[PDB]
Amino acid sequence: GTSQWLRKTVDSAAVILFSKTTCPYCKKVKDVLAEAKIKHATIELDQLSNGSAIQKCLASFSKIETVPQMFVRGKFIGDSQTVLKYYSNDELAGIVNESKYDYDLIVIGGGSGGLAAGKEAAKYGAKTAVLDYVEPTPIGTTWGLGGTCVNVGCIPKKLMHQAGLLSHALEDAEHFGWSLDRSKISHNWSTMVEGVQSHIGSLNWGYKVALRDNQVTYLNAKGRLISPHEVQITDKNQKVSTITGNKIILATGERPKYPEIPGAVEYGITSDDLFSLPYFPGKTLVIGASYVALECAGFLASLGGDVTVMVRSILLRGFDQQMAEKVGDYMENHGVKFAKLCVPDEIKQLKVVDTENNKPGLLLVKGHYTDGKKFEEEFETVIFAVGREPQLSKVLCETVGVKLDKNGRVVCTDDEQTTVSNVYAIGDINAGKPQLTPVAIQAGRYLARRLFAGATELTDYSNVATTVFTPLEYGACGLSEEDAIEKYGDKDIEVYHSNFKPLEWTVAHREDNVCYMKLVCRKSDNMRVLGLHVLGPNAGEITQGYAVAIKMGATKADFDRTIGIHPTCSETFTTLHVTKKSGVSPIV
Amino acid sequence: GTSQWLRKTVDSAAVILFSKTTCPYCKKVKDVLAEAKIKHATIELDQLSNGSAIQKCLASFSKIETVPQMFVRGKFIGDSQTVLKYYSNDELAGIVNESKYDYDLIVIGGGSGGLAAGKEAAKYGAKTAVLDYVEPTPIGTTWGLGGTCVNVGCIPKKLMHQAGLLSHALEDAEHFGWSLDRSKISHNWSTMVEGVQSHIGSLNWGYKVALRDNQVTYLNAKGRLISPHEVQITDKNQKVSTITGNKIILATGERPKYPEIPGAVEYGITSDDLFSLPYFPGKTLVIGASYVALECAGFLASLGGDVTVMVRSILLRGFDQQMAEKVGDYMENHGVKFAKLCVPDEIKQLKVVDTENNKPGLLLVKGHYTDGKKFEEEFETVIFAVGREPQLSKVLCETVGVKLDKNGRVVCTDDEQTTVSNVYAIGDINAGKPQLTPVAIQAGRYLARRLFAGATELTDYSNVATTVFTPLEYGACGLSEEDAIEKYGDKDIEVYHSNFKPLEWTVAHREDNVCYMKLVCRKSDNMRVLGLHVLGPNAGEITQGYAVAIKMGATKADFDRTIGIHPTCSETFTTLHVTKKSGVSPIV
Ligand SMILES: Cc1cc2nc3c(=O)[nH]c(=O)nc-3n(C[C@H](O)[C@H](O)[C@H](O)COP(=O)(O)OP(=O)(O)OC[C@H]3O[C@@H](n4cnc5c(N)ncnc54)[C@H](O)[C@@H]3O)c2cc1C
Ligand SMILES: Cc1cc2nc3c(=O)[nH]c(=O)nc-3n(C[C@H](O)[C@H](O)[C@H](O)COP(=O)(O)OP(=O)(O)OC[C@H]3O[C@@H](n4cnc5c(N)ncnc54)[C@H](O)[C@@H]3O)c2cc1C
Ligand SMILES: COC(=O)[C@@H]1C[C@H](O)CN1C(=O)c1ccco1
Ligand SMILES: COC(=O)[C@@H]1C[C@H](O)CN1C(=O)c1ccco1
Ligand SMILES: COC(=O)[C@@H]1C[C@H](O)CN1C(=O)c1ccco1
Ligand SMILES: COC(=O)[C@@H]1C[C@H](O)CN1C(=O)c1ccco1
Repeated sequence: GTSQWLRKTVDSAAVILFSKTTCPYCKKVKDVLAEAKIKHATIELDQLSNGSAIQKCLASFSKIETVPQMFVRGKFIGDSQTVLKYYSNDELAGIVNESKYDYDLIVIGGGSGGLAAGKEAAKYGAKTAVLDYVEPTPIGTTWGLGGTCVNVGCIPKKLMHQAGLLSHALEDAEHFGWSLDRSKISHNWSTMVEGVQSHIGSLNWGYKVALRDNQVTYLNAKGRLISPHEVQITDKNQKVSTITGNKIILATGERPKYPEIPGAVEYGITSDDLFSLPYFPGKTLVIGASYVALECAGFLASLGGDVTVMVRSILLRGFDQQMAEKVGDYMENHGVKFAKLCVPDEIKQLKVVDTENNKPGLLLVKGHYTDGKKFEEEFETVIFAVGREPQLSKVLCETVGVKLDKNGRVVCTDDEQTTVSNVYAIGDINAGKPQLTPVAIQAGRYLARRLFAGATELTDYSNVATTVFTPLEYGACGLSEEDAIEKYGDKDIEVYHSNFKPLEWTVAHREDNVCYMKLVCRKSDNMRVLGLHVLGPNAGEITQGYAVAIKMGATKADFDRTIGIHPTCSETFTTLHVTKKSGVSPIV
Repeated sequence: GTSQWLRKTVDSAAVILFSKTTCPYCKKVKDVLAEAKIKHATIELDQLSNGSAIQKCLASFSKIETVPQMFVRGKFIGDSQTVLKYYSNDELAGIVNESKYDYDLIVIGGGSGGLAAGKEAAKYGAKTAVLDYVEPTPIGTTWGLGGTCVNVGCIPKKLMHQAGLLSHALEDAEHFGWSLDRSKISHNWSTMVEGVQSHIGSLNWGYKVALRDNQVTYLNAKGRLISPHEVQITDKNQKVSTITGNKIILATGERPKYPEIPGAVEYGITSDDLFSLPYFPGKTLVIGASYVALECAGFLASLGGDVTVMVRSILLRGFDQQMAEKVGDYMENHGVKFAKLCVPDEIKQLKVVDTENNKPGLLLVKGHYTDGKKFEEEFETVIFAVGREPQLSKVLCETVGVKLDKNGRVVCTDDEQTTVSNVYAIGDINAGKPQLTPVAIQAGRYLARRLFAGATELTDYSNVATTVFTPLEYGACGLSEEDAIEKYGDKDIEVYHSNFKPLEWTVAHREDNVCYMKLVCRKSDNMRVLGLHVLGPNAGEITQGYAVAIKMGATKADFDRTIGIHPTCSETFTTLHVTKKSGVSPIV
């Protein structure tokens, strides 16, 4: 296995030095490389229990067994005397830039995964290009470098969530002694958007600076893989050319779907458009029931909007459904209207958007309930959140040989390799993986280290924690209660649960028994915690630390022996005792 | 060991039933006991791997080996036929109330620990009395049932902390688009206090109801242990009497100290007085540098006060000192003044408190710096936070034989037993233990279960997490960096660290590099996490979940393989990489 690792490491590393921390000759080569601004990976054999065997195996490539040994793109370059010879004769720079391809790495897609992968690879001396292009929305919206999260996802949506949370802070401040009168305060949508977009602009610029400072080539051009090593690019002037690369990472993400009904594309919008919208949406219908749909409906209501959500079947399909219903009940008691068991049939235009007075238009929405009854109502804005999909037929010629699944996503091995050996895929287009920004970043960083620095660590996709930033937030890690019961049987599942009330809500006169948490446990495995669920303020901060314990195999007993921090919401996890089987009430 | 456990369980349980879940005779005895309102512990032998051996050992007390077997205060009462005989002849109630003492348990002290212990014991049939008396402060302040945390500690202090946090929420709301003008809003101290005190009143009442519903005798009287089983009580009319109890739990807590200088007791106040103060303190000097001192100074500043803290040597002695300095720097940049290396010599009265106009008085404070230079300044309120101490000479006759340490706290074994075999001590008076409310509650609950239900689990006092609720909060679990280095040597310690900026602070234009976190790790033990530290918003919610992982022995690798939740502050722990040895900057 050592010999098989060494061959794979030597073949794919761009520039790599085998060394020992105690060798003055290695130190001498390091200095020359640093002085010449030659970036490289380094493996210190004296810090690996496998080092003696590795030192012996190197002779299979170089015919020597000593350190240092420097390699460039699979070719042994020399020991100390030889590297310094190339330096002194001004031959070293041409040797380390010698390649069959233009780039060691081409990343198609400049988002969460692709930027992480490209920056990490360049750190070990891989000559890297990152391609990013943003196809405009139907109404023309576009944005800068960074991907979906930075521009039209996690970042603007949580900032708008905070704007909505501040409405309750203003209400609570009177009870805590502050002299303001909440009923005389209003919200200005365009002032919010200007502040959100200025932060996003600082992120766009930060990414371009980071790529420049890592010597990464940034091309604002649409990429198409036409053979295993050839990428056809089209720039902003429609000029077409081809570049070559040794390794390819596909990281192109997804975009919103529209339903196939009249008026949807013409007159509706999606989350792509919402976060830079120049006018307040007004009376708004959200079609869909995903976390995107409920998060946007939630902050629109808190900012004073008249908001309706149209639900085809259930809320948050794929999440614990007891928690999903508690999430929606809270929203429905705090202003959000729901049209349940309902789908749309067409959108008709009554008024065109007023681009000069900065005002929305007006629409008539016609639909029907599952029993056949009719839906008909007017709205100023209609937002579709009915899922997201990739469009890899635009990215990937089918003759290259990259296998896709029934949904159009890329079938990968557990090290992100596609069915073409030099081509990898990360992020939302990787079939079967959780579609989250921290997953894409970890996958891209770890992959770059395996390709160019001889690392072995894989990304672990199991028990990845999540948080839904609805007006009352919902954090989770592990299995839903119904999934656990399906897998192991009701008799082997124990559920501990409790309501709770944040101390902050007492003087503010908020609700007694709305926040809720539970632990879903396996009796026959020492009461292993299979899933953790919490509905309450700051739910993502609450949940995150427990993700480490669950990764380590925490049991109910581990939660019991750990002491709480008081006063907090999170401490309620350390003293749970009421079981669902007992029938005892969970109320405070 | 089984035989030794069984004897200890039988001797101390008040009412206990040995049973099996599948026995209809046991079910029949259970029903009779439930119908007669006889509370008891129950041990189901079929759910213990030790059950066959226990069944054999019971015959050493009862001369029978079958189930059910019912015991009262160490005496075997009968099997099925015999218990039903006593029931039918109306003899059972007198048998189960037969005792050498008035009470199975007397708890001296009605606070966090004592209330928890008393309620848990009563659940297993122990006849329990809880004694609570609140000696008034020098100026006359007193309060109701619940102890220091409920009335003059964690609960009011965090509610006042929230009042102060809402001042920055009001400032931030303008940047997020809300139409308020922060500079025209003021705070009303007395309106805040009225709301805080109404919540506290609901807790006082909740505890009296809970004791009544658990059949616990509540005596509002001062207790004194005069022999191992005799408690002398003095009531509100100065009437003196004696009650007896089998087991005794001491849970009397501590009170604030005053420095031995002229004017301190006469003219200053402490945290005991602050949380119900009828007037705003005005220009305020806080003498001390504990977490109590900095927490009170912090919210007083955020509520508009002119506040000075006088520091004898260092801030937060006993906590990580890099974190302590970051905590104080933030307070000093946000309005709190510090007089460093300074102690007071006297307090002189210039104006008496105006009880009718609802106004503070005025004082002249004279002190000196450690180099000899003089301090002299006028303040309206002077608050001493220079530590807390017990006064067990008032609680405990020295002839009883309970050993105290040099600081006046009770020397206990690892099951909370004192040097007198039937007397135990929990909470802040237990020598050497962390002085926190969740520790006192766990100790009291677990102890009651060992005494009266045959449990074996001990309280684990190691690696208990904490949070200091200063204006920017500080959470910690495990060793400080300097303690880790002292124990293991600098060469064996690695520290990963990073600054961070909450997403909420970006649009609000708050500081870039003030929030900070670090992990203190042991190289020679697989990079075990010895301590975790975080300075930022919601630090107690952040820290709590990680306490479970640290209890389980988490390593740096466990933090690395766990994926973050985005966008959160807590996720920064999952991607730490900059080491202190590297010298690389931790800034964003
Ligand atoms: C509204 C919303 C809210 C979300 N909130 C969260 C949240 O709170 N937390 C969380 O963890 N995740 C959240 N997500 C998910 C997160 O945004 C994604 O998981 C993440 O952005 C996926 O990263 P990626 O690298 O796979 O792709 P992306 O970030 O989508 O980047 C792909 C990039 O490649 C570009 N591209 C596409 N085709 C080509 C081509 N042919 N040539 C060149 N460039 C191309 C795209 O235009 C895009 O810029 C949210 C998503 C949405 C829609
Ligand atoms: C300002 C402040 C803030 C704090 N904040 C926190 C925080 O955020 N988190 C945290 O975990 N901890 C906090 N603490 C600590 C916490 O309050 C204590 O650890 C906890 O209250 C100790 O519980 P106890 O049962 O040991 O005693 P106590 O809660 O002090 O209860 C003892 C009771 O017994 C009574 N008593 C005394 N003598 C007698 C007698 N002879 N007869 C009858 N009754 C008697 C006392 O009057 C009192 O009512 C704080 C403390 C202070 C002072
Ligand atoms: C997951 O949610 C549900 O399952 C509930 C019951 C129903 O079947 C679907 N549903 C809702 O539409 C809803 C709206 C507000 C609260 O719940
Ligand atoms: C547990 O975290 C996940 O992301 C899970 C993992 C699994 O693959 C299905 N899944 C999701 O559908 C999801 C949640 C939010 C966006 O997608
Ligand atoms: C623990 O704190 C310290 O150690 C610093 C340095 C000094 O020795 C003590 N000290 C402070 O008084 C202080 C005030 C505001 C920030 O720090
Ligand atoms: C780690 O948590 C603790 O409480 C530690 C444990 C240790 O006994 C010393 N100690 C304290 O002095 C302390 C902190 C807050 C109040 O007291």
